[PDB]
Amino acid sequence: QRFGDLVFRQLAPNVWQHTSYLDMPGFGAVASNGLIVRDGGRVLVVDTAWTDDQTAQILNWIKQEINLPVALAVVTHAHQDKMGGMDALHAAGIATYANALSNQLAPQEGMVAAQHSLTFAANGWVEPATAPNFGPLKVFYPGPGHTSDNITVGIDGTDIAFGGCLIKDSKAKSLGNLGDADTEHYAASARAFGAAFPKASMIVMSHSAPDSRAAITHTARMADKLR
Repeated sequence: QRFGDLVFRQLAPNVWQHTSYLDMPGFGAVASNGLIVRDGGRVLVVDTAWTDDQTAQILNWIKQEINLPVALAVVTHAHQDKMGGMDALHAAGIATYANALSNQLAPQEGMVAAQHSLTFAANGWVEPATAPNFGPLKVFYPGPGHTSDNITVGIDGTDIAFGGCLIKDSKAKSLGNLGDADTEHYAASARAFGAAFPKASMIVMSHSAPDSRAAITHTARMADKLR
């Protein structure tokens, strides 16, 4: 339609969460979150919706609500929830980025790859040459947890960090879908995320409402029971 079926919640003066819902037989209405970030006179987008239509809606909300050009998007992992609307971005002329491993996994997940691949220093930090002018966006790769390619981003100046599918809600009873999980490293990855963004007080979840640092702690402890 025109942004009418996605939820957009203000999370900081310059940050908003986009939530869209899957409509697929055999599935419930499943929420997926990404972020929208105003960085001065430009917007940056973390993730897409399930479909191009939902993703197009996000662009419209930006256009109506913010009215600043959309400079880039990053996708945090390869699956329908975050990568589904890739082509909506390219159709719009938006430069997209993903972990190299993600772009390579996109086809086997039935998704279109981002235009550009991110490579990471052994630090776990993205190579500034592969992610030019990301501004406040700070991109960390903790290693394999929930999936092999899961990346996470921090938002400078807000004390918000986005954990992807990595961090589950502090009320989570399980780690969920351990199909692409890495049994051995999942606890260390979770904790490395926490050290990576030591100041962030709000942890945006992939599916649920934003949480505190306790979710990080909860996750790691659940993953200790994997080994």
